[PDB]
Amino acid sequence: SPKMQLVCCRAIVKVFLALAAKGPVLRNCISTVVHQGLIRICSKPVVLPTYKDYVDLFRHLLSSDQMMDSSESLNHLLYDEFVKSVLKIVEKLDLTLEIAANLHPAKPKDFSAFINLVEFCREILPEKQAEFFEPWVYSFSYELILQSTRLPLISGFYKLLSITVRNAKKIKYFEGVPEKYSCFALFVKFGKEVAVKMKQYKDELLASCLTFLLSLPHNIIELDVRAYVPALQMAFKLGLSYTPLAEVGLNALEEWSIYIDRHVMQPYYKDILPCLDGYLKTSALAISLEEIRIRVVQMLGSLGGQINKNLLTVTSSDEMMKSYVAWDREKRLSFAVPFREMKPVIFLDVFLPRVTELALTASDRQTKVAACELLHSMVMFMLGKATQMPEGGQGAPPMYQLYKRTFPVLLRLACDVDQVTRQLYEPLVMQLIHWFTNNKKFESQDTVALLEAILDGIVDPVDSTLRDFCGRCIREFLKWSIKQITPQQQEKSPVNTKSLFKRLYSLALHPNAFKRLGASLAFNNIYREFREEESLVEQFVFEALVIYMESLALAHADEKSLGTIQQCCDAIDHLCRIIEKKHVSLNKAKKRRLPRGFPPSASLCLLDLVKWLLAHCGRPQTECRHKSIELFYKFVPLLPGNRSPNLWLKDVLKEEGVSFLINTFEGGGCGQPSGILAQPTLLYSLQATLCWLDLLLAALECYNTFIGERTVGALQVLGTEAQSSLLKAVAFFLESIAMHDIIAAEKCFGTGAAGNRTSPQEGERYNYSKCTVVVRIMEFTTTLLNTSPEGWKLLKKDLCNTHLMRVLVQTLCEPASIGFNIGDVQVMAHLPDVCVNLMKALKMSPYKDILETHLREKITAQSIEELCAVNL
Amino acid sequence: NPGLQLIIRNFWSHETRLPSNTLDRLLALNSLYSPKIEVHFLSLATNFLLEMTSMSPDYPNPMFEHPLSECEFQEYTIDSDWRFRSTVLTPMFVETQASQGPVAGQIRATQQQHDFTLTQTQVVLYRSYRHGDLPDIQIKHSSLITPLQAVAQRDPIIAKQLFSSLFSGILKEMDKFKTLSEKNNITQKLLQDFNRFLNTTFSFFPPFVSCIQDISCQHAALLSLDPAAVSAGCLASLQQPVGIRLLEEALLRLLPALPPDVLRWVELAKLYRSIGEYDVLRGIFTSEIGTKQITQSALLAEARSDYSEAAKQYDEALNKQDWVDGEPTEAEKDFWELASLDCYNHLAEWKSLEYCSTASIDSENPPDLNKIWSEPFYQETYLPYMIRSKLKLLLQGEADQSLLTFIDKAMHGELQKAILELHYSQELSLLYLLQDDVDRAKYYIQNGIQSFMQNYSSIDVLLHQSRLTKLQSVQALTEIQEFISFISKQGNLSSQVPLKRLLNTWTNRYPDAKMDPMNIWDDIITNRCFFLSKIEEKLTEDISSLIRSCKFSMKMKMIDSARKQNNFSLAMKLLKELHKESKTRDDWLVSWVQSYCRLSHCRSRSQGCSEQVLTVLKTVSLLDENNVSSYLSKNILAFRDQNILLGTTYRIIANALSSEPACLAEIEEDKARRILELSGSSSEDSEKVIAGLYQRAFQHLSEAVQAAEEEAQPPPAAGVIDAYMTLADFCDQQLRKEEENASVIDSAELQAYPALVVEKMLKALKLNSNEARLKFPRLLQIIERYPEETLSLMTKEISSVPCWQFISWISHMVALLDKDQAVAVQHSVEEITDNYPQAIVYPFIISSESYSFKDTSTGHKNKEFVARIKSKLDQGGVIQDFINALDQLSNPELLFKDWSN
Amino acid sequence: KECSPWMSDFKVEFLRNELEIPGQYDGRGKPLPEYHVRIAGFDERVTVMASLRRPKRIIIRGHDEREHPFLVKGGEDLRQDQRVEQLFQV
Repeated sequence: SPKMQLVCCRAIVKVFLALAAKGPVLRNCISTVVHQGLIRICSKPVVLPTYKDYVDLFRHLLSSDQMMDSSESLNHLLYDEFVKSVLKIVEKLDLTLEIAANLHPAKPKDFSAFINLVEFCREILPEKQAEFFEPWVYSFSYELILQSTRLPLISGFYKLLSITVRNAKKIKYFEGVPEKYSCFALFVKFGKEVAVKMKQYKDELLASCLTFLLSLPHNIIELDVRAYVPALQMAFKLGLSYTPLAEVGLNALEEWSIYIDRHVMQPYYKDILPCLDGYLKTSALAISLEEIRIRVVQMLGSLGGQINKNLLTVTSSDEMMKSYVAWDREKRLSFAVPFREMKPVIFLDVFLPRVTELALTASDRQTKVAACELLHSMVMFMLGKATQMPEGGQGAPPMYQLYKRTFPVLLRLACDVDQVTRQLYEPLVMQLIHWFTNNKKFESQDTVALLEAILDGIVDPVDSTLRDFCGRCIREFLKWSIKQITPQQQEKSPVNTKSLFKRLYSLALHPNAFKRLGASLAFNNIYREFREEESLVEQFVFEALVIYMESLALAHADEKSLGTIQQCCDAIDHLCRIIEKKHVSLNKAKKRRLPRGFPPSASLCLLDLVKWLLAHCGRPQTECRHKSIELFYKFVPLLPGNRSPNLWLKDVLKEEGVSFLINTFEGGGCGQPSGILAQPTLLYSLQATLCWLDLLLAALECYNTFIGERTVGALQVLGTEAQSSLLKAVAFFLESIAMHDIIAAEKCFGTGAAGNRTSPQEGERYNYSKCTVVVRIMEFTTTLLNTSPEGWKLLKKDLCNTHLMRVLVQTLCEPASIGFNIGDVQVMAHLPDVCVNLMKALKMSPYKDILETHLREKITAQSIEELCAVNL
Repeated sequence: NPGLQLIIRNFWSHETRLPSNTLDRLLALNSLYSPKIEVHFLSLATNFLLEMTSMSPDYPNPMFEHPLSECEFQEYTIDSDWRFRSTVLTPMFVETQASQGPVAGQIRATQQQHDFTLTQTQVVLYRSYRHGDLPDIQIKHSSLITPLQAVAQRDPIIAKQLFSSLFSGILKEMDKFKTLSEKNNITQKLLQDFNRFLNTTFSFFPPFVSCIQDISCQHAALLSLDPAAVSAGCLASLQQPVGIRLLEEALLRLLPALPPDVLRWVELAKLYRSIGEYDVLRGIFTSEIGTKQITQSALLAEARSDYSEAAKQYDEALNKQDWVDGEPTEAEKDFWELASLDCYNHLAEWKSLEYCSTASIDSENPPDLNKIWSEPFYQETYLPYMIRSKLKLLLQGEADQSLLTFIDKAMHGELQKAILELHYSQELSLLYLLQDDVDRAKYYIQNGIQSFMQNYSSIDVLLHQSRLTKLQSVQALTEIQEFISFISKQGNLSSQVPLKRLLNTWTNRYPDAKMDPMNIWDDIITNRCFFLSKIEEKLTEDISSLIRSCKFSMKMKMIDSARKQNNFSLAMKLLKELHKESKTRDDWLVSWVQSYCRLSHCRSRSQGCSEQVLTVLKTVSLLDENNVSSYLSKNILAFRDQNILLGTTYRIIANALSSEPACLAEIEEDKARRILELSGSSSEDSEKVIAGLYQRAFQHLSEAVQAAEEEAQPPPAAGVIDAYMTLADFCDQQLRKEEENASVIDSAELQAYPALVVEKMLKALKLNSNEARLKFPRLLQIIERYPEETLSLMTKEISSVPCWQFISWISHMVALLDKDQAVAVQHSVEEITDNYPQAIVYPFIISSESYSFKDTSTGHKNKEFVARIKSKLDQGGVIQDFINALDQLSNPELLFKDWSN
Repeated sequence: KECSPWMSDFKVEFLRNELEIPGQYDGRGKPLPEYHVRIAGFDERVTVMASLRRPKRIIIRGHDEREHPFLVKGGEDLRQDQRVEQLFQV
């Protein structure tokens, strides 16, 4: 019965005072006794005795009431471990990605109780610790940000971090802008964080993280609010189908519209108000949705007439109002009614834009299933009129306008989740393609319209199911576009093949990642129906290849999590799979389409291509580099000599000198890209250090191949001049940046920002990439000694190697001061095993003693770990 | 039950029970209307036709009469105007790009073998189509019509679109089947029952109503619809657009045949009135419906936004019983009878408003309130103003319960409740607050919110004017809501603190003084004035005097709008409510004086010379009030403002005189003396009194500016800038009078001015003055006139100005790096380069191709600096090969044509 | 690639001063090139427009991923019209 619950709190309260009367030992113990206990309430069940139930007991324990009188701050020192242990407990938890852009936690327990830590701490956190909260705010938020990096698709961290920030607003910790300004700088640079990460995100992840941004303190958000414009725009534009998300946007817009500088905000409002039009758009024929429809008006008034008028500005109209303008300026679909005796006439054009709208949308089942027959049968009528070629003098009229505003409809209606309608339209679209592809000359507007519709489907950001279905249409398109033409004309001009590839290329060159990604899927989905006519691979294939290299290069700046890397791998791989065969054909100098940027020539051959591939060897775009290496090896053996790479290279090194090759492993990239100039990077810092770092990595990764395959001789490779990188950029890095964090660069070079302090979203990429480069050095340098009994004699002129040895003892005595900070044994536990390999080439190198000069001449002690025995 | 509808069809379909020739059918489809079908009616009225179709000997039979599977193609082998429109949309490729100089109807058929070892977990042939490769060759009219009906029920929108399209077609067989008499006798019954529809519909469900109207577009005889039925439709329907179209086509297509046009014109106008486009209405009346000189003349001053004489011009016309024809029309009178009302509404002229809103009501000098119910014309017309006026008077603290009387009398009724609960729930709520009732006010406002949401959300998106026009009211409703909340909660009446906070919200939450029109200002202002009178009653620093402080300040902000929007006549009213009252506090009096004088100044634009001088002469008498001098010697801010206005006053006068120098003679002699007196150049030469006046002016200004430069340095800027600018504005017109004039007697006077102005503007520009930034090129032409002693001052100064203020004018700046005045800009331009290279570069290019330096240390210095800029752009010299790259796009033959020109 | 080969290469090329799209500046509020959109490629398409000077329509890809169509007028001094816009802003 209920009243006995106070006596249970009295019981479990008294036994915590007992433990603290030990004095100093306690903290660890109780901090972990609560912990195995919390593991029950957070593994206690819920569905989508509960995460709600024990909360009051815990609140009465984490509240410093007069229960002692009837030590007070130690009721809060208990809450202290409700940080200390609880965030140290992020180190408890492990989870990564196994069971088109969805993923799965490999270890369910480390989520399924842990998010009831989230939902229980959704009260177990939110007290101000009676203003004692200080030591936690900075350290807590710091910790949770630094590790929130581990897992996108996690809502919970942003929830708890938002509870942190909302509590921190009432504690005003950031007021006046050192723990305070440290955290201030963190969250300010976090404004370049999740707000930039936005463009990937998806339902509850996106909702819980938007919640966080919009709950941030105004004192930050006086800076460059173009960060959060999209965030708040998203909030309203989304929240209409998760109703209490919009409520956070109310909180925020309200809080802002007082505590923000009105002159700062006066210009911006133009972009915010328009998205509240929809919130008032109909009478429709968590707190309740019409609380929201009410609250927007309460805001608009309290926001004041001055700004309000922004709602009704012409720019609020456009992206609806296109649905209120004519599809053709003629009245196209002329039709004659059979009344019994005589015939009236109709222009069905005017039905189509409404019939479509229904056929896509109409929520009534029995409407929708009939509606499709309307549109299906009406489509036929168009084709009818397109072939009402009169015996009269008038040609059958234009239809392009309609076709354009029609054919995208059909594809949505084909990938449509309904079986029955799909079973009609999925056939239809094939018949359409099959018909339309029958043309004889270059730009049939209709064919263009159709194609462009298909491609406008295959780039679509939201809809993988469309991109899937469209993939079929693409294949079937090209298949049929073979199916309809004479050899002698197809050889003369493969018209729609040209008019396709050109548009594929442009999508491969588009800077937007989705605008590329679709074109790779198209290219996969035709591979198996390309390489059929001789002409096609004869004419297009180098152009196709080269373009995909560049489309890979452009992917470099993106997340890997679009999968574009892999899609592009297959796109190139299947080209390799062609070229295994038809190099036999390509060896002939013959007329082909000039790949983008080659010197124009009367005919082309595989030599011109492999020489171009050589030019691409030393370029910074990682997976382009890996490909051009591998492809070049797959392509030496099939030029007309068919020699090995080493024996092939012997010719051009004898003609051109190592100069030429260095001018492409370091002079590697566009025109004369001058990557041989290490000096400007050892002179001029800005985050463009990473661009140099990549350029060093590419210079190294060049050497990371061709000595290792023993394909050029080492005392050639380290040329007697101009090899600036290995001689300085390595040495400097080891002497002057390797021992150090970012600020050793971001001191004497350009500058390091503000008061020399900036985000882990920068620092992790710096230190990650930094900690890569050492690996490639070590692998490369080993590879000297393990191909040459002499290589040590040219690097001996860099006699001051010894900096690298202090790096190497660091690399084993606490490389976590450098690389284990990443968290991924996938990289981070081969790196020690790879490191240790090099040490054989040190032990059985004459240099051995200097390992002792780093360790055994100083540090070796026997019993100190047995001295620590009673402490362990 | 759909079987029952079909069973009801069993003889409605029958050949004698609805006709079986489809024209006579259509005539009898207009028998089918009953009000209890609207939403649905068209969707059924239509489907009947699409049974009568069926017994046509081709209804069962193919539409296409060749196999679409064969025999067809298309080509766009043309240079049509539609190609231009298509390449505007998104261009298609072309590629001739040449480097120098098997059956018919047949398909490459399968070749099964695969010439690969596949990706994993023979000869050409020709065929023609499987029956599965290509769609239906040849569908029949049957399958077109048949599927629609079941959905034509469900989307009436296609039904609307369909019906008109049938109907329109159905007429146009004409003389090959039906003669003149028949067609026309039929149109009379069509028209008549087209009226019956609009006469009888009481729901006005717009797809139906609109369709009858959209049908009426199509044929000339249909256009003689009841104009008031059209409007009566459209207003309830939200169908004003089609209402207008119908009327405009009526007015034109009925042109050649004036009395019904006069009716139509009033209705056309009423539609526009309900959507906010009054400018059109002016056009209607001025140029067709008005006849008399008075009519334009009233509209004219009204269009200039002075309703005062316009109101009186209407009143004068209304009460003029005699004329050069005895006969201004029934309509022109109807127009004045409305026009006059709005005048008062903007003028806040509530006493005449209640009076005139009722005086033409049927000799109710004994005031019957309820006669309105006799005519929806009256219920529409006079009622809003009457509610408004009575309520404003009540909120100004007048007393007459006749409104609550008439309202409570109305509450006994149904419409006389319901239309109030709908359209006036604001006022209903306010009247409950006026009777101290929280709950019922809280209801009528809670309702008002919902009412608005539907009101607005039903307005078309393209009705931007009206959408907007609805919207401002939100603030009033919200403030009512906030105020209700604040007074509903008892903790607000204990401490002055939450109340002190409240006023800060109301000060911060004004309307917009340049876009919110005055009536809307009036509302929130009045309403707050009343709400504070209620708080003042709930309680009674002294909150009461703080409330009067607010009341006063609010009147000011309101007055300010009625200046900025040139409702000067209203500002007179407001002034005269405070003219003596303000003369109590100190600061308040000062504020009043300033405001009055500002208003005098704005009024003093719109005017002739004597009229302007008269319009400002009086201000001198306030400005020479100097019991205020004690406050001004304490309150620098006001003192600055005082001097500013003061100098401005003289400036106006001096300009007025100097434009027309003898016009002093046009003013009554006492005032002609007051002028000569207070110029003080009683040498009595207008030119000398003008120089004197300008000098006298400059004294106030230069002092104002000095007082502005002093103890004004916050880590308010408006007045600082304003001073500096104002002085400069005056100096510029004088410098121009010198530049304009070959004979220059004003030489010793206009000595300081060139050097002086600079030091002001470059102070001002540090304060972010957009207007200085807009004027800035002035300096660049002034230094060229004043090279003696501008340059030094400008130079040592200009460094203190933010580089990114200049960017607009960059062309000018770079265009004088070769002239010695380069000295001023050279530092500046280099700084702009050193921040915004992508800004300067193009200007620099075009100028670089255009200088010629002097072969002297001055031109060398310049040439050498230019080399330093040029070189310090040639890192971007890498990129700008882009120029050459663009250049390739020009037609070479055109460039050769230019060069050879 | 027939008209003017260089745009049909134009790329991100490194160690470099990135090109901003022409004309984004206006004389207000301490402007911010880090917003001003930067070029990252061209549509392969071109179109001639009909007037005597046969002016060219091209399209620029931003690094901001929208597209920014432009006319190109050559052999012609636009400054006259340029100021008409400054006046029009005024």
